[PDB]
Amino acid sequence: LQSRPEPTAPPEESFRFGEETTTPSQKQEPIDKELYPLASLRSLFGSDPSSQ
Repeated sequence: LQSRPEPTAPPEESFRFGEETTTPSQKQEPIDKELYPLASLRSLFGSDPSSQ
């Protein structure tokens, strides 16, 4: 896709930063509440009528 790159060179070291935000909880999966509407956030993303 013809997008725009903000960072330069494999910048996946910042992604090893949010994993330290007490995301994973002991037992069970509590990452389907606060990281689900997200996934959903890539769903509703397909409803933006280009009307400028």
